[PDB]
Amino acid sequence: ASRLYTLVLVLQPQRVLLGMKKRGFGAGRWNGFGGKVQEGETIEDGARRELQEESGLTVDALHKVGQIVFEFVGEPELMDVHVFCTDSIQGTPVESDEMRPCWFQLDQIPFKDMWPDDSYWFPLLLQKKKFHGYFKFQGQDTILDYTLREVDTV
Ligand SMILES: CCNC(=O)c1cc2c(-c3cccc(Cl)c3)ccnc2[nH]1
Repeated sequence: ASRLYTLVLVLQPQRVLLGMKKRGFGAGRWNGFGGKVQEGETIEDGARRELQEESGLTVDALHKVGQIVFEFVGEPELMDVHVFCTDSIQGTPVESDEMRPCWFQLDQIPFKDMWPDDSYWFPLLLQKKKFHGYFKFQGQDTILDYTLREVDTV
């Protein structure tokens, strides 16, 4: 039993756009743009919607780069996160109710203020490798189990 989510990373040649999450789950960490896929939209549609809702930005194209499954101990629903990349943004990022956007240099990624699983998979994305990951968390700080591999098809 799993719930569909999207995550979009805006990755340009020498920088990445992250947003400080201002409220809800994982508030106080720098995240990519995403959320729950709704009834009546495709996964990709949901990714675009979340990006626009959270940052103002629209894009030409999204590229599938990964899938991560998250289990949180004591929560019934697994999270099935479809991860996308883009380097064809249209607009300037702006702050929303949910996210405060900021550009980071690729050697200045704020890992200490990110989800701890990010240290494992985010480098694969920077290296342009497609991946499947699974992370079992106890609360929001502790990884109990994980798997991570590269794949040919996301
Ligand atoms: C490189 C930036 N990484 C992330 O943006 C990132 C997000 C998450 C989430 C998460 C929680 C709620 C909704 C969604 Cl879509 C994801 C859970 C664990 N690790 C994460 N990492």
